[PDB]
This record gives sequence, structure tokens and C-alpha cells, in this order.
Amino acid sequence: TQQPIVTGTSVISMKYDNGVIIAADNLGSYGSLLRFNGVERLIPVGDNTVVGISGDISDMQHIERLLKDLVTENAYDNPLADAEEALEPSYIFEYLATVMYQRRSKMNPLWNAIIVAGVQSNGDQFLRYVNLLGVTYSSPTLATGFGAHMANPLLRKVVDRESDIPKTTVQVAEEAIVNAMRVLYYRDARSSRNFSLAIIDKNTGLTFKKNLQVENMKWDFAKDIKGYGTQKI
Amino acid sequence: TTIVGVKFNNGVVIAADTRSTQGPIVADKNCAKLHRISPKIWCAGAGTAADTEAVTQLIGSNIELHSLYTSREPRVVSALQMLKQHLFKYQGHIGAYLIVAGVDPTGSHLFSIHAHGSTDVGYYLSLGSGSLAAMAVLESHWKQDLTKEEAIKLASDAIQAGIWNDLGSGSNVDVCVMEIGKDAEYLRNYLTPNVREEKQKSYKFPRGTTAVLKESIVNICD
Amino acid sequence: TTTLAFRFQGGIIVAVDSRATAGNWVASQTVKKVIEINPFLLGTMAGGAADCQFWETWLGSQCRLHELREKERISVAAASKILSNLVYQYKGAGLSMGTMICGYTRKEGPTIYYVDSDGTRLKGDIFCVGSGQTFAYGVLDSNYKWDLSVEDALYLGKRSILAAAHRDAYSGGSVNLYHVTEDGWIYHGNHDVGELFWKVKEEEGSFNNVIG
Amino acid sequence: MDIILGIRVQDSVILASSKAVTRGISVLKDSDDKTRQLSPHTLMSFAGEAGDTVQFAEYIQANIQLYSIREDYELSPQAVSSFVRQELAKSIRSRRPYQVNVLIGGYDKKKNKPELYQIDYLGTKVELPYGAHGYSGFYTFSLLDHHYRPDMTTEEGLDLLKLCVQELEKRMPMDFKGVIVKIVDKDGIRQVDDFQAQ
Amino acid sequence: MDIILGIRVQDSVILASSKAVTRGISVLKDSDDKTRQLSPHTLMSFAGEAGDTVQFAEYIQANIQLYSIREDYELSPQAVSSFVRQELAKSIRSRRPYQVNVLIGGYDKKKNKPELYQIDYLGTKVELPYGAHGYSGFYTFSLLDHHYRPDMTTEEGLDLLKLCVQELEKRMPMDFKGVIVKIVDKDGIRQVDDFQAQ
Amino acid sequence: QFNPYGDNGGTILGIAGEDFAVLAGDTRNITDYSINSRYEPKVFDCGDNIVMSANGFAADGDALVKRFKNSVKWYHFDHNDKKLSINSAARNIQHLLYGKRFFPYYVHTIIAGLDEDGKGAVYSFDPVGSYEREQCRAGGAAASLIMPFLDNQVNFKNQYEPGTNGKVKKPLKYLSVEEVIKLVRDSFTSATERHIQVGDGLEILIVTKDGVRKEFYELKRD
Amino acid sequence: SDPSSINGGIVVAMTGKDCVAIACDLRLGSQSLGVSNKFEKIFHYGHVFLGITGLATDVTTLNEMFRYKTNLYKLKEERAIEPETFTQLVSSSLYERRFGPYFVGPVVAGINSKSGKPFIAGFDLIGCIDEAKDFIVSGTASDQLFGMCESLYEPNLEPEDLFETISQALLNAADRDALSGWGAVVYIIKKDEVVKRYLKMRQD
Amino acid sequence: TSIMAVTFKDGVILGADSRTTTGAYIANRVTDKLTRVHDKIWCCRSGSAADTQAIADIVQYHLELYTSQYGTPSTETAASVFKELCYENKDNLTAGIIVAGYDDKNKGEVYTIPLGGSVHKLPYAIAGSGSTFIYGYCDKNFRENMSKEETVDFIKHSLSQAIKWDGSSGGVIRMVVLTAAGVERLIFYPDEYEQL
Amino acid sequence: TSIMAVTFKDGVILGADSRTTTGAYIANRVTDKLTRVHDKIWCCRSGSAADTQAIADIVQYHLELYTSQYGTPSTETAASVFKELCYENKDNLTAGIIVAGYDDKNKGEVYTIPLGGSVHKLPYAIAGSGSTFIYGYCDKNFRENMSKEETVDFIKHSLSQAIKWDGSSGGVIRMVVLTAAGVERLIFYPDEYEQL
Ligand SMILES: Cc1ccccc1CNC(=O)[C@H](Cc1ccncc1)NC(=O)[C@H](CC(=O)NCC(C)(C)C)NC(=O)C(=O)c1c[nH]c2ccccc12
Ligand SMILES: [Mg+2]
Ligand SMILES: [Mg+2]
Ligand SMILES: [Mg+2]
Ligand SMILES: [Mg+2]
Repeated sequence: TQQPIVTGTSVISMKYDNGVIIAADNLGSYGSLLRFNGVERLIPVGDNTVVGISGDISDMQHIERLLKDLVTENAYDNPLADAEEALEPSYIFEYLATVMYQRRSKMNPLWNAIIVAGVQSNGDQFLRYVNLLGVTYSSPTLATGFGAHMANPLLRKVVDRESDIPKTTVQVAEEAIVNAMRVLYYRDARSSRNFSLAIIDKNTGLTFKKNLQVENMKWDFAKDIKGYGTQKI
Repeated sequence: TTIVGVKFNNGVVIAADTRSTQGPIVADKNCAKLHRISPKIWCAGAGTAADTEAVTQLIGSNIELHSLYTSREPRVVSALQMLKQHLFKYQGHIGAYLIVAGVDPTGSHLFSIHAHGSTDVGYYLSLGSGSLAAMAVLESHWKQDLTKEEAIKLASDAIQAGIWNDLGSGSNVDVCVMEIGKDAEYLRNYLTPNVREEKQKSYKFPRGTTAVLKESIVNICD
Repeated sequence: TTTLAFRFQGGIIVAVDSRATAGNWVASQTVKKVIEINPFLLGTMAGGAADCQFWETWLGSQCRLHELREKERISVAAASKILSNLVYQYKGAGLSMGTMICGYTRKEGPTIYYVDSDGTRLKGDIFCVGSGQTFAYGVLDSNYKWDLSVEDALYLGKRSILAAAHRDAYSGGSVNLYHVTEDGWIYHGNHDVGELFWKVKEEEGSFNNVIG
Repeated sequence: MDIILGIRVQDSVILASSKAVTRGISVLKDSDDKTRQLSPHTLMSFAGEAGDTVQFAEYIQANIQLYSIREDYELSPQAVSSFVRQELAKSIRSRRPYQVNVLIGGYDKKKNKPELYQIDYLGTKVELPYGAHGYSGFYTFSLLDHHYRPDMTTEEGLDLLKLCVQELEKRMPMDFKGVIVKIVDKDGIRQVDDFQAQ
Repeated sequence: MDIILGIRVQDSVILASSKAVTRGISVLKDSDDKTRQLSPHTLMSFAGEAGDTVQFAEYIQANIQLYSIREDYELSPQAVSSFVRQELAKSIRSRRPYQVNVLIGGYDKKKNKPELYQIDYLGTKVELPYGAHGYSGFYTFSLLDHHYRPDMTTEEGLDLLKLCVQELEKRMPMDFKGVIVKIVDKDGIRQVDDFQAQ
Repeated sequence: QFNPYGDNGGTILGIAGEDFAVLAGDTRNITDYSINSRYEPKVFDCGDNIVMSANGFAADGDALVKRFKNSVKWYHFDHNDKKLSINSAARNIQHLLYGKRFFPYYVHTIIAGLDEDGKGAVYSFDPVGSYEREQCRAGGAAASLIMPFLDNQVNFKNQYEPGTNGKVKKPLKYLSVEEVIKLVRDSFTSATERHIQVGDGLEILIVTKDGVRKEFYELKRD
Repeated sequence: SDPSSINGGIVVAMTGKDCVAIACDLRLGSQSLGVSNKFEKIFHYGHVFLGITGLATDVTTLNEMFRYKTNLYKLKEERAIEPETFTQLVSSSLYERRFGPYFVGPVVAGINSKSGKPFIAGFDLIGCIDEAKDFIVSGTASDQLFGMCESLYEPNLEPEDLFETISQALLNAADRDALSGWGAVVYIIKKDEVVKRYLKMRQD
Repeated sequence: TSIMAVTFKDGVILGADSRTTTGAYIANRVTDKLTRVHDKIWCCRSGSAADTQAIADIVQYHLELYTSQYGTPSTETAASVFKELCYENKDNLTAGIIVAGYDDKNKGEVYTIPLGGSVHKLPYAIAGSGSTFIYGYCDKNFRENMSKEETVDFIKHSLSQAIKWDGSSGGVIRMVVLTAAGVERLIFYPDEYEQL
Repeated sequence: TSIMAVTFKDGVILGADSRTTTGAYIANRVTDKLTRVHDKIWCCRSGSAADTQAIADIVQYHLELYTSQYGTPSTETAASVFKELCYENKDNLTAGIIVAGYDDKNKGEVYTIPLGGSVHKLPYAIAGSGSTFIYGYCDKNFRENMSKEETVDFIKHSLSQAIKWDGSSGGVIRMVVLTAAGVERLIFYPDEYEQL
């Protein structure tokens, strides 16, 4: 028994040819109050993994602490902690999925939807979702909350199946993500103009971009709209 | 259901998908969701399917009578006012959510109406379960001063986003184009990207497979 | 579900249907509702399928354990009481079962115990259990006699389940028949209702509610 | 739970109706007749909710008698049972429905056939060789499925019912205090006023 | 509802218990002995929730038999009932209470007196000339208030009991299938096998 | 209030032949009216020539498959690498399911392999551990659509010999793998047409006396 | 206790080459209790066939209502009602009771006496028309019926073949539903003649 | 929703955001919440969109009939018609209306009708879910007799704070200016008011 | 309740009203809502009085034990102990706390721990039922690196507005000034702040 209090809306993500992209806005909502504005909802783990979290922010802060403990604990008595025995995205994911499912089974969930994005040591892209029920799935595109309803359809127009992924460049993928963040800001009442974005490339590594803004917004057409039916002036 | 309305520079277009459902089951794989209110005022609905239909026919009926009485072409704002006052009086219990569009002597018009009786005016709109997938496409690609061709394409892409991504939507795309110039053009099954693949086998039975108890000829006339 | 068992001159007749339902959905028509505990002991199943399957299979284990411990087959009284006491531990947790334990021992003679998830345990000569119980009762009770031949008693068993299979929406499929003697159950076959109904109508002149 | 049984043999219809009237923890009456004669060749039996039961029967009775006197003619059992159905089907959607189940047993003189109609409080009508309302049907339907024959005499019909009653007195939880049995044939309606201790 | 009657005459206690076991719409049995002997001069009858009833009875029986063997002595009826009341009083506040009402009839050999205790599932105990559990008391208490005398014989008590069962057969809405009657006196417990037509 | 359960869609189908078994399932995963993924397998090679699916609530499904695969591992450790036969697997899965009798795994589960005699075998379960061996079984969302088709096309139910006046039933025969696979594809294209939670892809696992073989077919994506 | 489930009952209709078929089961139950083996759910007003599932009292009442209405239609119009028109009459009659609906799943089947082309239609309880040209299903085994029809159906079946397809669809759907079965009747409707057939089926 | 009306030297200005929500979905991002019921009598609507549209329409009709029989209605008269509708139907309505009008005898006036259907004449009024966040700000910054440029800025600043904190508010800011001069429609875009 | 903490050039200031209610009754008009948990670490409490006191008492115990063993705790450490208690017990607590502290290294710091048990570091924070009315005002008037007197004025003005609109707020405005100086208690009476 519980209920989310301070919350953070969509996390959206996709695969491109050489890695993964993930983004989330910087807002912590308090019901319909847009209460906190500098909230990082992307969490780098090592330098091959970004965990994107939506839902309850207190539970998000708990999952942060767990992920940092995991890095510490992996480094213990491990001379290959920054090489062959570094934490892989799949390890980080399975761990969280275990936690999530155990917590729902005890009737005390972590009130979150989580996307783990990264690149494996064999160069393979990793993109997987887990939520408060312990439900897990993978897809060329993943999104939580509103993002599932609005971002996925736009992202899927780019990567509709597995074979579309060699064909998709960094530039096209980031372009699609950035556009989808704009659409979310247009239609999601709990979204923010400011967001963070992270690229995990098999060649580049980790690029973490903060303080990004939605630009090129269309508002001019508003002026022609008068009334709600018959009103002329 | 996915329904859209898009205003272009010389008129308005509406489009809809063609799947109707009974819970999780597809009842009709190609039902027409675009209803006519009058020759140049067309209508797409979501919610209770019997309600959108009935409210469309009732107002369509009264609009015709109005037009005969006044010797004028029906106006879209009239359909709107009649629809909203009817729906409001029924306090939501008539679950009709409609995108109404048409041309009349005062120009081209695009409105949405909700079950409780509220209306909004727009340049582009969507309703139904696929509404969010449709809007994503509209908000990405709409612009002022679209041509007839660009508007048909945009509306169609938006219904498609619904067909693919929304489980309550599928099958085909129906379009209707209302231009200030000519007649309205109803474009049935404009797209058909969901043809059932050829079956692997025929299930035609050898005659006499079914056991019969007794038989008789049934009479019709008198 | 319809299950029955009755004692007569020549032992015990056990007969059951074979339909599994989940709501109005027919889940199976070919299900086993009798558990062969040992060559002298039978258990029937009604209510929750899992609850029945699981606990009567468990019962067989406990009965076998008794044999190794006491160097003798468990009595009907004792076997039924194990299940009765187990089910009583779980009272109010929502177990759902209607059950008959039928068998022979020298000390007891042929014996029937009814056991259910409320904890009720009764020794008796005739029981019908399940949603179809009343239908089976109607035919069974109106044609029952202690002195029925084995042949007739097996037929009455078969016919009672058919009755319930016909009237109760939640019964049907096939009849599974058993005879329990001093020597001691014998299986008397599976009888599909699809064929049995028409066969019985023809040969008996009954089922006159049915057209054709 | 009130036993209302009907069985249609070759030349007659027999209705058997329980005699008990029970409110709460007391059997108030052990000789109730749950039956109204609708016309010389049509009998109705009824069970259900305490007040609705007799008020409905008597309202139907008054109406059929009125029809008889207006036309100097008896309505067929089929016609009577359609009237009753429509009445119940109206009642089910009104402010306070009659909660009453009925059997209609009549001998159609124009056809020279006995007829048994079963109608529940919803207005669900069906013609049957045998029928029952309430719990008692859960025993008798299967019983009659076995022992009933389409061409039985009235005397065989009465033996069939004896079996039905006996089965109900063995397996039904409540004491219904025996049945009143009535026969509808070509001659009309008579009462076998000697069934309970036969 | 389950008839459980007791009456204490001058030299015996008579228990009478209904024989029906009914689940839902079916009487599963018509020969159920709702009794356990606790010791040679103490009998207990019981009624209530389906499983609890026999489980409680047998548990009590086990405990009294254990006492008897440990002490080579039979507890007085007063002592047995005190022990029974305690068990029920603990039960009512536990996780799942035994929903069982009981009658205890004993012949006290040390005093040479019959004794009848009525205990409900809450652990309410009272010693009475006559008692009943359930709805049956709503008929029998007043009947016995009229007919009962403290100096009656065992045969007078069996007549008084016959009168109680007749009334319940006449007025109770449920068919309880007659009773099993047991007499407790100085020479122990015996069953009157003839009551359904005595 | 927290609902510990959800519905992920999805349908599964198992058919037994004479010396083979197939277990099929669509690859779509859904939440409400949205699609989570178009390719997310739910039929698994569990080792020892046994395949398994547990369809319904995916989190309970994965938990169960995981737990069973772990049984197989430990069965080898504790019983000297002995092969876990299909009947033993079935019984074991009953205890896994019934262990959670009072907080059940919300899955319809099916396993397929070969019995001791090398005959194809299919076992199916309710959520709480009740089980039966069968010639065929459909589970999950479109189960009620497909099961009747299987009664008719696998066990030839309601089919008589023409001319026998419905006195001689159509004789039961084992089907070939080619014929079974046809029925599977046809069942899934049918289910895809009429059920909104079924589509995207079909994965079939075939089991014989040489291991586990896989086949994949595109399904309609609306 | 949901009214569309108290009595049981299925109806299916199919178009073929210059013919229609409509079939129903015969069961009338009350919960688990089968009550009547002879309860037919298909009716006909001239050459127009109506099948009705759901609450049996409403089935009877709707038939008596459409007999009434089509009789009056015939008297004023001096011709029989056609399938396309009757469909509209069913629809508006059901919508008339929008807030106290009949608990029914009606199905229309027939051939247009003028154009000669096969026509089927389905309705929900407030009159929404399902306009499928291939098949229409209704009742407590509708899910099963949808599965049978989608798999078994193909367009342009001859009357004699259509009989087999619709019969097998019905029979196998009925056997997976507790509240349907107990007999079935199939109407084969051809412009010129109609054949009624009683099917032999499982009586459980 | 964030709505407000402010009296000033030359008359009154009405302002509103443009967001309509159903749950967390923005159903309309460019809504027009400024509703004309007469030439120089306008209102702002909050609550049930159906209820406030049905009311504004009945009021529009009532004032049109008034004008035909009796000349221009006063702003008070327009407020009284709203109140009669909201008070008498209070059980069935979720309607919060701010009425504002210019008149030559009376200059600019503002009436607020909250949920129960009471009327309050005020120098300025604020309503809708967004208004809670700006009580402090507005009470601290409002002065009587401001100039047109000053009132526009007061409304621009107030509404941008409401939009910043209320998720149910957003989009563009719309204003209607009501003076002897005429009726002027203003609009301000996110890139303009977010900077303030 | 209206509570706030503001960082400034020389440290941090906490302010609060003094009203506690049960329903519409003022149970205490002179409450002290500013709670010391260490010499230069203070907090403001909102929500359940029982809960927040029990929490503040436990934190004070942890910080006293901390100081015995390890030296002065940082403000962050204080905030973390509050979170631990609020997060781990989220299902029996209704507690919103603002933590404010000064140390020589980190200067003045503010943390807010709202209902869920999340932690947020902020240049200034506002909480309690009264705060909703001053989001607009505070956002517009807060600047970083203000002087003592400016900050005192900002809190005074902010809370006077919160008090003006919130029925659950009122009485006296209390403040605690936290700097190197020094701990300074300030109080302001209605006759001063209402006239602002
Ligand atoms: C005693 C017996 C023994 C063996 C075989 C048959 C019988 C006759 N009994 C039944 O048919 C009962 C009827 C009943 C239904 C509900 N209540 C009480 C009794 N059915 C069940 O217990 C079914 C069985 C089932 O569907 N088994 C699957 C199988 C083995 C046929 C393939 N399970 C279910 O319906 C079932 O598990 C559930 C259905 N929905 C659920 C949601 C959450 C958890 C569990 C379920
Ligand atoms: Mg094995
Ligand atoms: Mg599909
Ligand atoms: Mg049956
Ligand atoms: Mg105050």
C-alpha cells in the first residue's frame, strides 16, 4: 500500500546503429504543482549504462543509492573492475528487475518505470524496461508514461523492426528523440521544457548532455483561434 | 478508434480507421466511421458507437428540415450548436465524442464535441483511443497553409499511427475531403494496408460431414 | 461436476463425469476425477481442481507412508480422516473441495466417506457431490435397491451421471466407472456422453424432452 | 425452497403444489392451495414472494373470467399463457415487479390435447412435457427425464408424481407439508384429495 | 436450524438430537448422531458450524478420556462442563473461534443426581432442568415451562420429549429427520433405538 | 490501491504429434491499449527436450519459467544428470504453481515434449496448478477463439463419415509436422484478425527425438 | 445474474454464393439448470430472418414486436419488408430503449427480393449495426463463434457447402460453452427456397 | 486554468492562459477562454467546460433579447444573469465565472461568481486552479487606476507565474481590452512570458 | 502552516508563522515551529505535529550521538537522517520538513523533505498549507546573495502574504538567523507585518 508523491514523467529511448539514446525531462511534479525544476532522472552507471527512471522520486533516490552501492561492491576484491569484470548493462538490469519483482511480491512496490540503456562489452546494444509490477520487455524503442503513447509512434516511424537499427545513424536517432521531447512538452501537462539526454555509443562511450531545451515551437497559429464555436471576434 | 480533422487552406479533411471492437474482440474489420450530417458536413465519432450514430442521424435529420425551411445551405456552426445542446441536456450519458467538419457559405470549419457537451475549435484534432498516437504525428508535421494533397497525407499518416500503435484501432483508412470549391469527396477505404494473408489450407468440408436429425422445407408466402 | 458412490449387496459403485469448467468456459471434457490411491482405495474430486488434485495426490503419499510404517493398508476411516484434518487446518482460507473416499478392508467392509473443505466428514451408503449432485440424486434415489446385481448397479451409476451430464451445464464429457470389491477396484471404462446419450435414449425410451 | 410441479401425460395435465406457508421460524399453514382456476379447462399454480403471489393469480383469474363472460367462450391454454407472459414481461420493467413464477395446465378442447406451460417472473415462457419452479426442479427434471413416457395414462402420471414428491421429501432441506394434486382433462379440473397419506 | 434438546428428570438426563445433515439444497444424511460419550456417565451433544462441531467434540472427548486414564477416576459432570466452558471461552477470543453450542448431560455418582448443562459457543454456561440450542428453544422452553415436573420418571420424560419433537415437526420450517434419543443415568448411557415410530 | 497484477496479452498453442510436439506463441507484449514490444518471446527451451510457456501476466510468467529452469538445473545436480521426463516436469510445475495457491501466478501454462515412449506430449495448467495431458491446447487471450478450432481440426470432433447418417465418427489419426504447422499458422492468423492483443509475430518450437527447432512468421501489426 | 447470461444461447449467420445461412442452438436454461430443449432463437417475417440471443423474455418480446411491426408495414406498403430496411427498423427500435435496453444480441439474415444479393447484419443491445458481409455472431459463446467463423469461412460457398461450414462453426463453439448447446437448427436460405435442418449434437 | 480580470484607468482587461486538460493530457493547447456575451461584456470560464459554455450561451441569448427590448445592459445586469443561472442550478453545475465589462456611466467593472453562485464586485479578480499560486503576488502588485501598459504587464506577470506552477495552465496568454476607444485582442507567446 | 528557509550572503534564515489548528479552532496561536536539532542546524515542520516532533527528537538524538563520536555534522548529514526516517516510514508518517544549517565550509544550506521522503537541495524553500499562495511572489522576489536585512524583509513579506490568505497560518512571524556570528531569534508581531 502506497502512492507516488513527487513524480517524474516520461523516459524515452531508442537504438541506433552504434548504440542507444535515452532522454528524460528535469521536473519533479507534486500532483499538479510543477514543484522542482533541477531534477536529474538519468543515472549513469559506470560508463556503459544509463538508467532512466520515471514515477516516484523518493523511490528514484533509493534506486540511485542502490546503483552506487552496486558499483562500490563490484569493485571490491576485483582487479578487473574497470575492465573485463566491470558492470554490464544486463547485470544492472537483471538486478533491478529482481528488486522490482520482489518488492511487488511483498506488496510494497518501488513506484517506478525504469529503462536501462547501454552497450554490452561485445558491442551489442542493450535496451530494456522494468516497472513496479516486475514486468520486463525489450524493443527497438522504449518509453514510459505519456512517452509510450506519443513518443513510441514517432520513434517507431524510424526504427519499426530489428533490421531498421544498421540503417539508423546517431544524427537521425537524436533528431527523432529531440522532436519527440517537443511533442511531449506540447501535450503532457506534467512535462518540462528542460531535459537531459544521454548517448551511449560503442565508439564515441558516454555522452551526457544536461540543460537541453525544447526549441522551434509552433505557437503563431493560436492568434486565429477565437471562441469555442460561433464567436467571431 | 482513431479519428482526425485537418484544416487546409481551401477546406477541411477528416479521416478514420475502420475497426470496431467488442471488448478485446474485433467485431467488424471494415466498418465506416465517417458519417454524413449533410452533403458537405461530415462527422467522425468515438465512444459508444450506437450514440455517435444516433446523434448524427437525429441532428442530420433536423439540419435537413432546417435547410428546407430556410432555403439556405446548412452551416457547420448549426450542427455544432444542435449537437452540443442535445448532448449537454443528457448530462454525458450519451457517450458521443465527435470531430465535425464541413464547408458552408461562410467557409470551412473544424470542431470537436465531447459527450458532456463541450466544444472546441481547431486547425487539427484527433479523438479516440489512438488519439495520442495521431496527435504525435499532427504536432510533428502540421503547418499553416497546407495544400489539399499535404492535408490528405497528414491525416492519413495520423490515422496510420493509430492503426499501428493503438490496439483499439486497425485495418483501413477512410478519408473525406471538403473543399470550399466543389462537392465533398468521400474517399471509402482510401488505404488498405492490412490484407489478411492467404490461408494455409481450405476448411471446406466433405458434404454429409454434419449429422442431421430431421429436415423440412420452410414456407414464406401465403 | 457430478460424482457419486453407493454401497450395495455386491460392494461399491463409483461414477464421475469428466468436465472441467472455468466460469461458462468448458476447459476440458476428458478430465480424471477419480484418484487411484491404492488397489483397494479410491478418491473422487469436486470443487477446485487444483485443491482436489493436489491434496488427494498428497493423500496417496500419506496412505503409502502408513503402509511402510504399520505394515498394513490404511483403513478407509483413517485415510479420510487424514484429508479431513488437513482440510480443517486450512478452514476459511478458501480451499474448495467435495470429496468421497471409497474402499474395502477386512475390518471395515466396503466403506464410503464424504469429506469436504468445510471439514465435514460423514460415513454413508450413498453420496452425490458437485454442481450436478441433485440431478444424480433424482435418478439414483428413485431406482436404488440394496440387492441390485453388479450389472444393474453399474448401469444405475452410469445412468445417474448421464442424467446430471444432461441437465447440469457444468457437468458432461464422459462417464468413468468403477466397481470396488473385497478384491479391490475394477475400472469399467470411459463412456463418452456424445454416444451414450443417443444409445440410452434408443434402448431405454427415456429422454423425451429431447427432439429428434 | 415452495414446490410447484407440473406433468403433462397423454390425456391430461397434473399439477402438484406444496401446502406449507412459512414465515420466518414458523409454518403458519399446512393446507395452502397454491392454485387458481382460470377457466373450466385451465388451472394455474404459483410460487414466489409472499404478497405478490395471490394478488397476481387473482388478477389473472379476474381477467380471464371477464373475457369468458364477454365472449361466452373459453380462451385456449395457449392464449391464456400468452396473456400471462405479456403481463409478467410488462411487470419486470415496472417500478415494482411481481416476483411470481407460474405453471399453467390446461386441456385444449379444440385440439383435444393437454398443455403445460412454464413461465417465470421475467416473462420467460416455454411449453414442456413436465416442469417445475425453484429448487425442486433440480431433483425432478432428471427424475422425469428417466421415468416419463409421452403416452402415459392419468393413473401412470400420478405414480410418476408420487416418485417426484418422495424424492423431494428425502432430499429437500425444508418441510413442505405434502402436495395438493389436481388434474386437468377433457371433463375439467378435479382434486385428488387423498394424495398426502395414500 | 440443528435440533439439540435436553431434559433432566429425577434420575436421568435425556438428550435428543436431530439426525439430518444438510448442505445447500441437499440432505446428505438422515442418521447423524450428534453426540460423543465423554465418560461412562457423561454425554455431550453439539450443533453449529459444519467442521467445528465434530472437531471440538472429539477434542473434548480425547481430553476427558486422557484425564480418566491418568487418574483412574471419572470427573464429575460439573467438572467436565467447567472444562468445556473454559475451552469455549478461550476459543471466542482466538484467531478462529469454534462456532459450537453444546449440551452436557451427566449422572453424578458421588451425589446420585442427574445434571444438565447448556453452553453456547461464547462459553456461557448454565445448569438447567431442560435446555435447547438454536431456534428449537423458541418452541420447547415454553412447552416445558408448562408440562415439566421435577419428579418425573424416565418414561414421563420420554413422553415430554415426544411432545417437544411433535411440536418441532409441526412448526419448524426445516425437515430435521427425527431424533436420536439417549438416556444418561446410574447404569451409564443407552440409546432408545425406537423413537421414529414408538 | 496497488494492483499486484496486470495483463500482457498474447496467446499460446500446443499440439502433440506421434513423435513430435509443437508449442507456439505470438511475440507481441501489451499493456492496456499500448504495444510494449513486437518481438518478446514467451516460449522457451527449458533443457531436457522440454519447452514451456506461461502466458498472462508476464512478470509471473518469467518468474515461473525462471523457477522451473532452475528446477531442471538442480534435478541434474541431485540425481546424477538424470533426464527430467515430461510427466515429472508436469508434476513439478504443479507444486511450483500450488506453492503460491493463495497469491497465484496469473498465467495459463503449457509445456511440450516427448513422453517415455517417444510419443509427442502436451501438458497444460490452470494458474494454481491443476493439470492434464492432452493432444492439443490453446492458452492465453485468444484461447477461446482457437480451442474450438482445435477440437474440430485435431480431434475431429463433430465430424462424421459422409453417408453413414452420422453413425460412424471420422477416425482419429496423428497429424504430420507439416499439417500441424499449417493449423498453427492458420490459428494465429485467425486469432490476429479477431483479437486485439494478438499479432506482430509467431514463434514455433518443435520438439523431436533430435532437439528443439525454431520457426518464425510475421503476423499482422495492427 | 448478468441478464445476457441467465438463459444461455447462440446465433450465427453467414453469406455464400447467392444464399444466406442462419443457425442457432435450442437450449433455454436458468443458470446451471437446463430447462427446455426446444427453444428456437430464429424467427421469420416474410423472407427476412431474425435470430435473437440474450435474455429469453426479451427474445420472445422482440419477436412479438417485430411480428407486429412488419405486419403493419406489409399492410400499408403492400409488399414485404426487405432485409436492409428491417435492419434499420431493428436498430431504431432498440435505440428507442437507450436507457432501459432489451438484453439481446439480434442477427438479421435474408436475400433482397429485388437485387437478389445476400444480406446479414448484427446488433448490440442498443441497436448499433454491425455491417459485416462475411459473418455475424451472437450469444454466450460469441468468442468461440468468432474463432470458428474466422478460421472456417471462405467467400462464395454453395448452399450445400455453406451448410457444412456454418454447422461445424456452431457445433464446435457450442461445445466449448457451458450455457449453449442442447440441439441446433440451421436455415439455408436461397430468392427461391428455404431448408430448415435440425443438427445432431452432444446433449451435455 | 488561470483567469483574471483587472479594472484600470480606461476600463478593464481580461486575461487567460490557453490550456485545456483531461487528466494529464493537454486536450487543447490553444483554447480561447475569453468569452464574449455582449459587445463590451466578456467573461472568463473555469470548471466544467460543458457547464460554462452552456451558461455563457444562455447568457449571450438573454442579453441579446435584453438589448432588443431595453438598449445596452450594464455589467452588473450581465453578472446578475450569470448568478441566477449558477445559484439556481448549483447542485448540477461546476461553474466559476469572472464577468468584466466596460460602460460609459460605470467605466470598467469586475464581478466574480465562484462555485455556490454568490456575486462579488471587485477591483480585480483571479480564478481557476492556477490562481492559488498568485494570490500573494497579485495582492502585492495591484494598484487602482493603472495605465493600459501597466495593467497588461500586471496581467502578463501574474499569469506567467500561474502558468509556471500550475500544470493545468499553460500555452499562450490571451487578453481582451475593454475601453471607450473599442475591443482589443492581445496574445503573448511562451518565448515572451517565460523570460520575465 | 507557512514555513520557509532562505540562504543569503552570510548564511541561512528560517521563518514560520505561529498558528496551530484543529479544524477551524486555533489550538495554539504562539507555537514555535522552528526546531533546533543541532547548534546551527534547525528545521521547520509541517504535517502531523505528533509525527514531526517524534522525528525531530530522534534526529536530535542521532546528531548528539554523531557529535560525540565524529564532531560537527554537516547540514547534508542532518537532512539525510531526516530522509531516512521519512522515507523508510512513509506508510505511518505525514511529515514535511525543511532543514536549514550553517557550517564554515559549506556556508548556508537548505534541504526540503516533502511527503514522499525525497530530498531536495535548494537556494530557498517554502512549505505548509500557506506556501501555495506565495509561489508566485517568492519566485519573483528571491535573489541569491541577499543581505541579512533584505532576507529578513523577503521572509517577512512572503509570510505576511501566506498569513493573509491561509486560514491555517497566522499569529507572530518567528525567524532564526544562522551565520558564523551566531544564532539569532527574531519575532514580528501582526501590527508590523499586516501594514506591509
Ligand atoms: C474437482 C476437479 C478435479 C480435476 C478436474 C476437474 C475438476 C472439476 N472442477 C472444475 O472444473 C472447477 C470448477 C470450479 C471453478 C471455480 N471454482 C470452483 C470450482 N474448475 C477449476 O478448478 C478450474 C480447472 C481448470 O481450468 N483446469 C485446467 C485444465 C487442467 C482442465 C487444463 N480452475 C480454474 O478455474 C482456475 O484455476 C482459475 C480461473 N481463474 C482464475 C484466476 C486466478 C486463479 C485461478 C483461476
Ligand atoms: Mg521421470
Ligand atoms: Mg490482432
Ligand atoms: Mg451438461
Ligand atoms: Mg491567516
